[PDB]
Order: sequence, then structure tokens, then C-alpha cells
Amino acid sequence: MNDLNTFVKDAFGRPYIPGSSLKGALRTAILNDLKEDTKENE
RNA sequence: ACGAGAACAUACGUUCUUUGAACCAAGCUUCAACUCC
Repeated sequence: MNDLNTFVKDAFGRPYIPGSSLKGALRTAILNDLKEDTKENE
């Protein structure tokens, strides 16, 4: 009923999506093939 | 009752003049605020 979480805001308080989240999502998308895509990716 | 007796190797004189510890060099790289009740 409570304990609400919060969308990411800047210091101006407008919501936005950080580019790192989309990059991590796309990293999970690209790593479908080559699951052992290693620590030292290029 | 000495090749002897006296007799300062002494006086003046800047280790000084000229000179960039400089030059080139991204605190950066890969990184989901997420997971399970």
C-alpha cells in the first residue's frame, strides 16, 4: 500500500532515462549470442 | 767568537658571466540500481 520508489531525476527534478541503463539493456540484447563475452570486451 | 748578522714569499684580485626542469600525455576503460520473497 506504501513505500513508494522514485523515478530518476536530475537536480532540476525532471525525470529522464540515463544512457547507461539503455546501454546495459542493449548489452543484454547483444550478448544473446556469445554468452561468455568476456570481461575485456571490445 | 759558525759565509756570517739582520729580512713575513709578501702586496692587489668576487669562482664569476650567459641559461624556463623543460617537452609530448583525456583519470580513463568495460558497469541497468538491480535482485528475490
